[PDB]
Amino acid sequence: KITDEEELNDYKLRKRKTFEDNIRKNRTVISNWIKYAQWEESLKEIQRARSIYERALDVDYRNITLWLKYAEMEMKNRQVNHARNIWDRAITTLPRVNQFWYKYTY
RNA sequence: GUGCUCGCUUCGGCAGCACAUAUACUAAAAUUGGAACGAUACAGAGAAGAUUAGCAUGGCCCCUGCGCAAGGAUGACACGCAAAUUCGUGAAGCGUU
Ligand SMILES: [Mg+2]
Ligand SMILES: [Mg+2]
Ligand SMILES: [Mg+2]
Repeated sequence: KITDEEELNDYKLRKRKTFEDNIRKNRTVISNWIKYAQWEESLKEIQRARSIYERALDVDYRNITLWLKYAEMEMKNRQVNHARNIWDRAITTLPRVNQFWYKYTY
């Protein structure tokens, strides 16, 4: 059982160290990136997760589910205009992926 | 500072002219931090039973070496409840238009 925010920040230190180490190990396949972004969005610290998805798109910008998770995080957390920018950049850089167009017109 | 002035004009002073023209990470310091093995306890060396040669691979890990040699335990680390987009059948019971 966790007390006040010192032990909470220690738990966050251990988890972020584990995820950043997994990123340093692999630097490829996005399951580490997505899991670390989901863990950061689950604690309502979504600016960390915005940075995570931007780093992961710097790694691999042609991976369409990464775009889908980043835009559905920004739709889910009521940040409409962020997600709107994300879908516009998505349909600009990947114009043949119909997933982005269907979800953005939806 | 020195020299020259048919300078006052004595050997005292003054005037003029000429040459000579910008050192220093400015400390004999005050400070400010990160650091020496190595001792203290703990700690024990990969490969699916055991005993073991190793060669790699990757990078916000270094050490020895002049080394693009070779060593450092195969130098160490890497060991992960390894889940990424997107579902449908058939009957059976219950309530409903
Ligand atoms: Mg070697
Ligand atoms: Mg050996
Ligand atoms: Mg090696």
